[PDB]
Amino acid sequence: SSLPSYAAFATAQEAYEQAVANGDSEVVLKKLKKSLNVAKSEFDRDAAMQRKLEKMADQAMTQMYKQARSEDKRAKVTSAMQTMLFTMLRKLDNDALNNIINNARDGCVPLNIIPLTTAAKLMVVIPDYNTYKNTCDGTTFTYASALWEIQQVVDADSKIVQLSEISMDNSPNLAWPLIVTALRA
Amino acid sequence: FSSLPSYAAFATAQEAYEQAVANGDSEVVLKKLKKSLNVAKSEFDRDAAMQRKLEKMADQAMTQMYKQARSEDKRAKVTSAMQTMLFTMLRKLDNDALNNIINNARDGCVPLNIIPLTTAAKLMVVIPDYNTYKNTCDGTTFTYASALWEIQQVVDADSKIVQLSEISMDNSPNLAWPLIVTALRA
Amino acid sequence: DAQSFLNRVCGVSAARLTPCGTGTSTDVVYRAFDIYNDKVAGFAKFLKTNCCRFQEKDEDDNLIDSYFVVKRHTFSNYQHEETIYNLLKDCPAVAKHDFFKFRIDGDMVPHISRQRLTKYTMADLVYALRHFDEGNCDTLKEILVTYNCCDDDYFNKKDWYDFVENPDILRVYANLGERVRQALLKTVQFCDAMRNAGIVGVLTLDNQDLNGNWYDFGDFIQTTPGSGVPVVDSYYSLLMPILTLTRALTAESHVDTDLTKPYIKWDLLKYDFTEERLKLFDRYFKYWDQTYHPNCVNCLDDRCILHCANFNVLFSTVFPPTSFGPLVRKIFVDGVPFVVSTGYHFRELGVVHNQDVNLHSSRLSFKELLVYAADPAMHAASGNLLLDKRTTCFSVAALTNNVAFQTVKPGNFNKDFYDFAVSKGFFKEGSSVELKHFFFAQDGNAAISDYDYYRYNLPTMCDIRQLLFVVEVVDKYFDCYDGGCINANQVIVNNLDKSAGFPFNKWGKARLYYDSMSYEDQDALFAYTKRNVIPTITQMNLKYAISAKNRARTVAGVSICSTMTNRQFHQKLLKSIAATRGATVVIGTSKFYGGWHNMLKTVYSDVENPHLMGWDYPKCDRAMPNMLRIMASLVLARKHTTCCSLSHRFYRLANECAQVLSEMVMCGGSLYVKPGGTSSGDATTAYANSVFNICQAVTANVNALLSTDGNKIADKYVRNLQHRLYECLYRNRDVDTDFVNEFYAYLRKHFSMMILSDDAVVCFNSTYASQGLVASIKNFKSVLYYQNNVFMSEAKCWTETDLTKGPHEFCSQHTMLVKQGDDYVYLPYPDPSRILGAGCFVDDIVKTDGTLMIERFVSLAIDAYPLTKHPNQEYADVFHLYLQYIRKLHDELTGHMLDMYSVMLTNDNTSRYWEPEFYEAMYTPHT
Amino acid sequence: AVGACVLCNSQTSLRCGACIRRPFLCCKCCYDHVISTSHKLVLSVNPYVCNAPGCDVTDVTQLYLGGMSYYCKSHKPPISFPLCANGQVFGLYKNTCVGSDNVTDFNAIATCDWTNAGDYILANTCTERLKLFAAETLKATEETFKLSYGIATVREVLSDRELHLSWEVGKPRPPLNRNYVFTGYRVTKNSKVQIGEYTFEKGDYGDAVVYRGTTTYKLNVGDYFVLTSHTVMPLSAPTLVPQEHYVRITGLYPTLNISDEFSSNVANYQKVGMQKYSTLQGPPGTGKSHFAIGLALYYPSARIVYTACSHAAVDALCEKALKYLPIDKCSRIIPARARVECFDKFKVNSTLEQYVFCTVNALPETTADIVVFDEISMATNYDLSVVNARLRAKHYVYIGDPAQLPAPRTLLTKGTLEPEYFNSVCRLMKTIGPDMFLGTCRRCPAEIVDTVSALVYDNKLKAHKDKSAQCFKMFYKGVITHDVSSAINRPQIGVVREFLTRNPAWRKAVFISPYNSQNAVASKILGLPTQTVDSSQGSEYDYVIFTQTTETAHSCNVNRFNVAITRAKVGILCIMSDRDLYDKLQFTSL
Amino acid sequence: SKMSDVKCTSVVLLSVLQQLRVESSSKLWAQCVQLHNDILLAKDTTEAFEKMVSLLSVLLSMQGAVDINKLCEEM
RNA sequence: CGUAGCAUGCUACGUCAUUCUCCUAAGAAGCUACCCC
RNA sequence: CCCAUGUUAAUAGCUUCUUAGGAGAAUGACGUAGCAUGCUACG
Ligand SMILES: [Zn+2]
Ligand SMILES: [Zn+2]
Ligand SMILES: [Zn+2]
Ligand SMILES: [Zn+2]
Ligand SMILES: [Zn+2]
Repeated sequence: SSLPSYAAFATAQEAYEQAVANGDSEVVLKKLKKSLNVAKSEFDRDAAMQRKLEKMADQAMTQMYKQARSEDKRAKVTSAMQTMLFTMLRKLDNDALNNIINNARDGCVPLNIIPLTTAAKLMVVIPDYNTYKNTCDGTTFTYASALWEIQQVVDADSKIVQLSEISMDNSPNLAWPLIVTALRA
Repeated sequence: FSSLPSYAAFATAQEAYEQAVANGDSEVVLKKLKKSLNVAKSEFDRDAAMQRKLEKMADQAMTQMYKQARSEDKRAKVTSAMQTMLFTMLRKLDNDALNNIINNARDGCVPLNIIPLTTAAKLMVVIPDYNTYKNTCDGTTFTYASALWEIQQVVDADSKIVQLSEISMDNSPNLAWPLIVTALRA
Repeated sequence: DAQSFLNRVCGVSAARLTPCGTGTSTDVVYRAFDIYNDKVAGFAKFLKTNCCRFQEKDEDDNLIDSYFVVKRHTFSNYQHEETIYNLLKDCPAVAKHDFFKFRIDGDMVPHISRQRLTKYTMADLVYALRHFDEGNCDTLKEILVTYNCCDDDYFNKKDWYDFVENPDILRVYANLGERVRQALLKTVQFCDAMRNAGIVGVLTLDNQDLNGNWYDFGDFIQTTPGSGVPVVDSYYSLLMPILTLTRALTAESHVDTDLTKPYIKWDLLKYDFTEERLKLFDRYFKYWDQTYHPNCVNCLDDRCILHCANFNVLFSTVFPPTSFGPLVRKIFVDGVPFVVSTGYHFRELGVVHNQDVNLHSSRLSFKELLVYAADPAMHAASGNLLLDKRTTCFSVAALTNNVAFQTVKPGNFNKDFYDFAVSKGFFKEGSSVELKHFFFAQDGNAAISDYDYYRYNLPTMCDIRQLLFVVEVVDKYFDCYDGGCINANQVIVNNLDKSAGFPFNKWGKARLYYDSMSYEDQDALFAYTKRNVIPTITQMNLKYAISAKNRARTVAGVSICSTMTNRQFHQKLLKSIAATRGATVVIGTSKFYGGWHNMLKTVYSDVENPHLMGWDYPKCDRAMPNMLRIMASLVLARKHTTCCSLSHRFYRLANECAQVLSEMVMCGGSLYVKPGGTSSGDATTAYANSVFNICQAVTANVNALLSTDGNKIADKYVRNLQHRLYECLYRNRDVDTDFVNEFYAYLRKHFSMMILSDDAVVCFNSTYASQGLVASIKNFKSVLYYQNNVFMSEAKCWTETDLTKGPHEFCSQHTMLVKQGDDYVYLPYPDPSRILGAGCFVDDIVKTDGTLMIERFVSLAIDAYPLTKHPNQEYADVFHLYLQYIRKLHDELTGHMLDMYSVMLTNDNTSRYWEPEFYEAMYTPHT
Repeated sequence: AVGACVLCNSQTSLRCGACIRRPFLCCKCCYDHVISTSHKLVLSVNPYVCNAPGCDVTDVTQLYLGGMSYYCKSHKPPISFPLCANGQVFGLYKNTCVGSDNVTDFNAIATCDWTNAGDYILANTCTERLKLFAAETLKATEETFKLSYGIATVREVLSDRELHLSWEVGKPRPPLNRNYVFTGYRVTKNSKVQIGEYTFEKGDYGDAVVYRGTTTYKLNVGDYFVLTSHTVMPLSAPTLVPQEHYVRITGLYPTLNISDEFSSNVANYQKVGMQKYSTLQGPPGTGKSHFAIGLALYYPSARIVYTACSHAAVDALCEKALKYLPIDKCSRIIPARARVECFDKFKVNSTLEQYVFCTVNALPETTADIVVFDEISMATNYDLSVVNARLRAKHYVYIGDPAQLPAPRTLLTKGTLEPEYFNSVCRLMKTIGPDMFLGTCRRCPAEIVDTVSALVYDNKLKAHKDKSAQCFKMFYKGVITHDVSSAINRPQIGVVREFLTRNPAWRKAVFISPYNSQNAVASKILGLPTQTVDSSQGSEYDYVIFTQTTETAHSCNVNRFNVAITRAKVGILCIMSDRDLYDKLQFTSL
Repeated sequence: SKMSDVKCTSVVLLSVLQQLRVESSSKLWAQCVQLHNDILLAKDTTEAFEKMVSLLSVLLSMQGAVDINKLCEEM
């Protein structure tokens, strides 16, 4: 294992190999055998101590690794979950989830849970005449890849407006985050 | 275990052997010194093993005592906590009505299920919807357990207070419904 | 002719009669006899052919429910019954007979015409309510309709017979109340008019028409007047499960016992109802032979505790429910007043008082402090009154100042593994392996909309002359084990870092209380619970673990002052059950290392024509009646014939029944009263459930063997077995251990069983169970209907006609006969979707990491190895998916641990967890 | 525990523990930091000390790792390897650490103790991580400078209203003011625990304090008072968010016909809406703090957080907003301690309200829609990083002038700091130009604003006014008394009192004095409302009385006196101890 | 393979909503849990998506808890 | 040839060092049954 | 030569790792006995 005890073991083993090549002696051969054995015992004690140290320095490598990674994983979880969620939502590529996401990136958020049953109520803000021009048309409202009929369009002052004030020229006269309250159709 | 005299004997036998090697001592001196070195070395190694055994046993006993001291301290800490809890729950008792009803019993024993019903000064009614609210505690002074309770607070599921005029059949959906209404005996 | 006969049957009570049958001949009817003679014994449906029953129609030609049975028999029986009727004439509970001799064809036959009997005699009601079968119940629908309980549209409902899917059925059955109770009262008139007239007879059930009258005096020998004796051993003991199914003792709750009167107003502070219980017993069950001590602390042994306990579980449905529970008393400690519980008053074992009450004490040790901090006397007495309208259960108090709502957050997601799974071709459309086991979330009020399921626990008066034999057979099933009290220093706690009850979890885990108390004051506590009662709050908390259906799973954590003593009491028995291999209760037999094959080959203990069968108790831990839990805790406490006296084996039963059966559940910041049923959190729950399961199986066997047609049983040994089983049930009062041994040998030769707490597999002889001599499924449905009080639909109990396929599902692991080595073994394989659902959905965001948990996918692959031998392919791919994922996990682990440090692990031995030899070695019988 | 290097953001687990802030450092960067400076102590997951029974060598150019421990040369294992080698120091992630060339700036920031002027000019021009580390290290140095302060105790208790003092000999005396709170103890052989937090304010007569505090517990002889520092939490957010010129107004919706006063600020409002953050610069009293409220009134639907570094500035912004905004949608946030009183007119401490007003060091973790940071000449990079970390908004405004008085900078005692090194925003304004610039003094009379246009500006500021005949200067000397570094001048207050009843129209003339003790002791003499020049930024007063209390290098600075004089709405009386300042401006002789 | 990708995305989405401290609004957490449990049991893809839309609308409803413009911009 | 002294080789027992196996106890991490299908 | 600040049960089975103890086996060093052999001396 390349330590001085192994150097002594190696030179003693070479001497014993030379003796085996000769192989005609008893007393000096036995003395060489004893020297090889005692050097081997010393080397094996050193190797046992080093191997115990080397397998003790793995219960402090694995433990440190799975403490560092655990403390990294449970401290970065408010962001890992959100990045994972939007990765998966981009993976689904559904026509509805993508539509409500691509609207909610442009201010057009919904102010309550989007309903399911027909003729149920949804209140969604609209931040511009551009987003009102895309989603709305006449008394129809294309949101979450479904058509809704508009009940009310209340501006930021909570004063009800009609769907004829909202024109290209007459756009900037209102308080723009219009809450549109619509029913599912 | 170098402190024991066996280590000194092993060291001086090694020193004698090294002196024999350096001075080129004869076979008789070498064999005598080697025999002495062998017996001294074996005795020192046995002594070192015994020292390891004794030191490990002492460390085991020290850890045993420094764990039992922690255990015996935790015993006193939890005993203090239990005594504090018992005496606070004692001082919270409505110690007049309880005494009256207990001394009103034949042997001093009353079932536990009638200890709140006839002594507790506060009543928490938990209501799951509106029909139950209308049926059990309509108005401001309902009647439960043959006593006249008066409503003093109505908190909703997420612990927000609610004024008793917001609870109506046309405002029922807009609440968080399990409605803990806290009332007092009157 | 057939008109003079009708004119004679009309008699003096001029009633218009339409003849059932035809033409002065007998009418053959399928009735429900309770019969015992030399030929046949049992309680079964026979076919009676000696009754020319007419029907009485009132004005407007409506057929009212009142018949004229005209039983004809030998002349000797006619004369004997004439004298007996002339002795019992005056009492009201004797249907008016009319004896007349009529020329039938060429000679005079003597007829004994009863007058105005109802159609279905009482045994028919009891039979059709005990031996229910949803396909063939026409003698129960007709009884319910004809006594104005339900109006014949009730039976068009989807599940009208269920107790779990239709609780309103109870309101139907209760409408028979004052028709059964009156029956009971009329019996106590008859018995009196029997004893005062000197007649010795057997009161069978099938001689009482549903009005109450009695009409059969065949085998009534007569003796010196005023010294007769009526035998009601087998009358009050078949009618007993009907006295709380149909709630026949609620009219005893109204003042003057009239259903029109208002409720009675018992005093609030009245806890000793012993005189009232004795009054009820001497009014209804007067001529019941055995004694009856209302407070079971006076009882003789564990067979006079079942008897009096089952009586009290009926007599305690008329006393107010706000008078049970602990009995507090104001004591003084160093001149300051505590209120502590000095007893209990349970509806089953009466009133129990403590014998160690130390008023005017000075200090408090650790034992006394623990006892006073555990029991709910202080906690209820120092908390504000609560009225919870969300639950039909009681509501003792509210400890905090605001009710706490607990949610169950959704599980995490192991997206690395899910992307790996969809890489290897899983989770396609049409795959036989699909994600079904998810991590479900829960609303705010879940823990209190699940505790509400204890509304399924009705007070059931289990039959008592048959429970006192089923307990003997069950005890024979439990005869190989040894048990007893162990000293404090021999208790072995598996896990010590588990929370301890309500009042102790604010300060530490169970380790704190198992380390703080020395052995002396941990053994003084146990020698204290053997001489008085420690009531105990038990917390009810939601479990956060993978599942397959929405309903929240609440587990009950019992206080350390209860577990710390139940361990000492029950541990020798509970660690000799879990260390004996080859018995009925297979708990502690490993499914690895060829242990599933050994289970499945010690089930087939030489039964002639095997058919495997498995039932499933619905709401097992919430609908188990109180009496069966007491019987389970009395069979688990029969080993103490030397270590404990009798008054030490009664206060242990009272402590188990106060800390487990009927406790105070702390259910989200409020103390409710738990009506009954086992709380799966104490020391003896798997084993107590095993005892109860064996009790239901043996009860189904007894019912199936008794309720056969008697003379259709060709095997002249089994017929004698039935004829002696009835005798040892009802006509015998002490144990008959030779016959109990014989019947248990019959059971283990023809109904070999394998029990894991409710998971049963039975290897019943199929020829016998086809004849009816061994309980098939339908008998288990009936037994669960009248004893466990739930209906077990036949779509959740399986029957395997083959044996080279093993049990369909035991311990939630299917079984497959695979070829291993050179023989054939039964490998148990799990649901191949649960393994995926437990790989993808971990319950802690650190387990999402992957490379940390290789020693978790190793365990999952070990559990999912038997899938590779499945004949399907999408099942056999789950194991190889786990192997390839462990390989990827270790590759990226070494990548990260080489980037982090600069040298890889040296002594690394993870190269055997991704090769199938290691997993295959775990299903081979060597070790 | 691992982290990111400061100079290169690589992964690492080495903390150069000799530095005050204990920063993380990669392998190569730590090697360059220890090869150059005198910092030799590198705490890994376990500290790099010679793990011998007894041995104290902590340098990490010597220690060699052997077995599982680090040993010096005198106890080195027979088999081992040196740590500081191959151009690296052996820590975790030894092979994926890309070095950085900014090691010299890191050395200059970590080594210096913030006493030389060039330390600030270097700590405010480097990269973002170095800017954050420099600000964090300076705050840590300032807070640990309170560890060098003294300890008070009691010999006798005069009353429950006034307490006697006994300072511990051998430590400097902590000055008596609002900031330096005290905590009680009783270490007489038992109970070495805290009892409560009090505060000191010196009485007029003798050497005693009319103490106040959270509680009113009686101070026994064993009890005594010590001061402490809360913490220096590490900042993480960048000093300035990356500017991004949007195409159109996004996130803010304008209004029709805003008003009559703000009609000249619509262009600036739309410029603020266009960009991400914006910078406004103007001479004092020129609508800078009012243009922010006009922006709030021009974006009614936008949730706005106003914030300032001090309390008087945010309170003045509060009162002006209340004079211009509805109190239905308005709030204010105060701290739990609140060593100074607050503006209790809004519905105090409601975060969810649309218009949240606050101090930088007390902001909540919240979103907004546009946050107006006022007085960016009174904030260091710690304040900007806190306002960029705690709250997040779609539009930032930074409104203030470089030439005002800077942050106090306690640690600095040599040289004078140029304005363009005050903080990052002042650098952005004085180098590349402010985004908006409005100069016409709508505040001060033409006399004093004409005077202050000649001293601290290049005679360019103009105002719409004329001489108000209420601008007086009184030449005096005063006897200087230097108590606790909070200077007090005796006859200035007497002169004011003798010439206060001469003109009873100055009854509410707010008193401005550079030192806090003059302010505190002048309350019982004159009775006028009063404030300090450092907190004088933001508010406006009708008649002002500004006194150069003691002629030192403090009050001789032109910026402090300029900020003092440009607070006078209609009247100003200034008493000067400087010979030049009495003739530096141009007033009536008086 | 898109039916069993709405059962997992819904788990991640409800975990996100729970991390946004939506537990402390009982009337809203009841609806979020109901939509989660009804997504995980629905065997029809259209029903699962129409409940996933309503579950996501809770996340988009809260104005500035998540930062939707930054999150989606990583495309 | 016995005995004494010394030396060499061989068997039994004991001390120590190393390796391997098995078991017994204690501690920590994880999974499954349990739970509803 | 001084001035701003604080937002979650019981029981059972199994896998992996660590420590301690015991036993066994193998090798080596050493010690003490017993057996054989070789040399010198006295008798
Ligand atoms: Zn009895
Ligand atoms: Zn016992
Ligand atoms: Zn350094
Ligand atoms: Zn670096
Ligand atoms: Zn050293």
